Amino acid sequence: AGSHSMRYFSTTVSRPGRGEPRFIVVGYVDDTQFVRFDSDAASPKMEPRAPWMEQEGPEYWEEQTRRVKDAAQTFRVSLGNLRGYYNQSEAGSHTLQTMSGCDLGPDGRLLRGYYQQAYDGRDYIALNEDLRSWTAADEAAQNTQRKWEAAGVAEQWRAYLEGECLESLRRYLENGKETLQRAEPPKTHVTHHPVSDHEATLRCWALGFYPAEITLTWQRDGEDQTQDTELVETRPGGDGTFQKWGAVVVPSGEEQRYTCHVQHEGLPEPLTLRWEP
Amino acid sequence: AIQRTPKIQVYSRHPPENGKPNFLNCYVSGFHPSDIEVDLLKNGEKMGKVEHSDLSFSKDWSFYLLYYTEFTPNEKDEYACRVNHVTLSGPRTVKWDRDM
Ligand SMILES: CCCCCCCCCCCCCCCC(=O)OC[C@H](O)CO
Ligand SMILES: [Zn+2]
Ligand SMILES: [Zn+2]
Ligand SMILES: [Zn+2]
Ligand SMILES: [Zn+2]
Repeated sequence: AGSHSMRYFSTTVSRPGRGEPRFIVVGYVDDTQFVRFDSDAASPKMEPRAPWMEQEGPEYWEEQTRRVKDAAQTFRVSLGNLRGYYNQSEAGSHTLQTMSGCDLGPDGRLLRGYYQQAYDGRDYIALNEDLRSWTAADEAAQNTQRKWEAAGVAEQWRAYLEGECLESLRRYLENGKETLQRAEPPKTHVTHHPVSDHEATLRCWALGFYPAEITLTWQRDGEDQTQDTELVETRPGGDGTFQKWGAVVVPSGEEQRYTCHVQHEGLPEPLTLRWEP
Repeated sequence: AIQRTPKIQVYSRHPPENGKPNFLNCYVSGFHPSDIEVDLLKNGEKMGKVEHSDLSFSKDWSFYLLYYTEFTPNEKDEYACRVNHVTLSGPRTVKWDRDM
């Protein structure tokens, strides 16, 4: 694809009286997971979660493990700091989430770099697109913004996001190319289920596609019935592919006035489908 | 803390055919906080050997997980997913519909 992304998603959850916060981090290239770390594992280390990662040598894994353990210590400190900023009890569990990573554009340059955090599921602080400034979501986060502005944190992220982040992403794209660079088109079909003598559910299916981005819309007389359509969230197959469907309930005699339109990267041309009894 | 209720989808990996081995999936998403209980059920009973994906989250910070296990569907058996989360009044049970 012309553009690609790499993301790390970390979750840190405190558990008062039950030891140190649990720390999980997962890495994705596009919609494909490639690594994990779980602080509650027997011997916690960064681990491959895609077969093409297995070729990285042991020093790669040691360095990634060092980095995630360092991050975990800082996030446990942050949890403490934020508990203070929000004047919260030591009795309750809280959650710190971070997202970081880079988008590679077709010119080979950084399309967008990210570093942002959420506290208890709400925006806390985010690196801005210029990678030189911060957005704080509230007054408490301004405490953090001031400290990070003084410590030159943004520049450190800028250097990573424009340098090693992209260098790593390029390497993963090469090592994993047979699967990461393959757009798998959806297998599609329409099913039909009477709900009465007079009406039926038309369900348009898209199966086995990669990446996850897809559009699935039911048409009648050439416009979209977004309001009369049950459209489920795109969901994983569990085999690295994704699935989705959209359904309408229609009068039996109007069934052939309905078409499902499907667009996806792996399709040469958009599909227009119908109930074909 | 902003809390969010889990969405639940129960489905098979491949189109279900009686007698053919397959995978039963329960995809939970859109929830916060991350603590959650998910069981796959065969005729009301908890199935063993259920695995799950590594905890991840979406753009709005809400979490998602896939729970899954091998199954071979047939006419006899009923399958479901039961989910419990702090946002729920009690566990939510969603039955497997072979057409959804
Ligand atoms: C960051 C979202 C989740 C956080 C969980 C922590 C592990 C993520 C980094 C993985 C190690 C490989 C990349 C190392 C990133 C890194 O080097 O830090 C940047 C700048 O260097 C800051 O100074
Ligand atoms: Zn590409
Ligand atoms: Zn104030
Ligand atoms: Zn149907
Ligand atoms: Zn009638």
